[PDB]
Amino acid sequence: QLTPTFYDNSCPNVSNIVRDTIVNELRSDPRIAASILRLHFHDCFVNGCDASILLDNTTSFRTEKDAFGNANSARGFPVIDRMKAAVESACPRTVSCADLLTIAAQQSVTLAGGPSWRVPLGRRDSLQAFLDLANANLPAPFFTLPQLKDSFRNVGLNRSSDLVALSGGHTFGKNQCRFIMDRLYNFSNTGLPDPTLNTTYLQTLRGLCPLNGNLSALVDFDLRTPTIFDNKYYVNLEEQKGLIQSDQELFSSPNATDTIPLVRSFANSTQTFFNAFVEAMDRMGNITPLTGTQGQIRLNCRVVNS
Ligand code: HEM
Ligand SMILES: [Ca+2]
Ligand SMILES: [Ca+2]
Repeated sequence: QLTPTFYDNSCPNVSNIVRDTIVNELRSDPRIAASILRLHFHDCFVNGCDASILLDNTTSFRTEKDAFGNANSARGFPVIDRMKAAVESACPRTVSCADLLTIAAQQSVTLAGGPSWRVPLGRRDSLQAFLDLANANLPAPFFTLPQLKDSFRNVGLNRSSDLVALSGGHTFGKNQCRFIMDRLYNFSNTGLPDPTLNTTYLQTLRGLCPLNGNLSALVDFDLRTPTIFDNKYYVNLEEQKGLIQSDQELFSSPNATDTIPLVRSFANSTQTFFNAFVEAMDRMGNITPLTGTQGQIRLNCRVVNS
């Protein structure tokens, strides 16, 4: 059983060390908080939160960093290396990379203005990486609501609240033009833009992502508060201003009878959203963890101990 007090005796200053690292990095990279939260998400959706995503290539297994959902997208790995080294200095061979990344995600959310809470701890590090599993398990922006639900259920998150609350992670961070080109110019081979995208916002997005333009150009997930962790993400959905297909479907999908009330509830109250987000985050952080003597306490998050 994971517990928030896991390192209260062995490394009481772990959370503080993680926080300081992120505070320092935010000065040169204001996007790092969002990037770190996403790393935790992609870690947990593949064999659980076991730091498998942090592993680099080996001749026996491929890195998850080359998965369609991570390649030329996932970032912040050097920052994780930095806090790991700092934590190793303060508490040698004590904090797992899996736990470190979980704390980093929570601290990132709080630093961005989100809720503050103590995450359950006690996770251990994987002995291998899972590229095929990452390609199969990570959801894509073009997923329909049924597919999004399937993706979450596949890893153990059955609740629509899990999906709606965790999608709130898009209240900050960036998204490449490549992922919305269809919504802007030819959605579902209709030759027309996605009808669920607000027409005024459509114009703005087309200006940022012209046809045949730079597909790697970055756009803000939340047009209201691009870098602040708040409930504005849901207010956007209510106005048909969700950026990617998977965002807007939470409010507009024919299958959204169960998610619409959640979107509204989170848009109506910051407290309701924050509570639901913490609840969902801890549930996601509880996905098939290695505990006790299973796995290791990786010293270098990029490689298995030898
Ligand atoms: C529900 C399905 C989801 C899909 C299909 C999805 C898809 C995406 C895509 C397409 C990007 C843009 C990547 C890029 O352009 O490089 C992204 C970024 C991001 N996602 Fe999601 N996401 C989902 C759920 C989540 C969840 C559950 C969280 C965390 C609680 C999360 C947090 C983020 C953050 C913070 C970013 C910004 C990262 C950065 O700017 O570096 N996402 N997501
Ligand atoms: Ca993992
Ligand atoms: Ca925001």
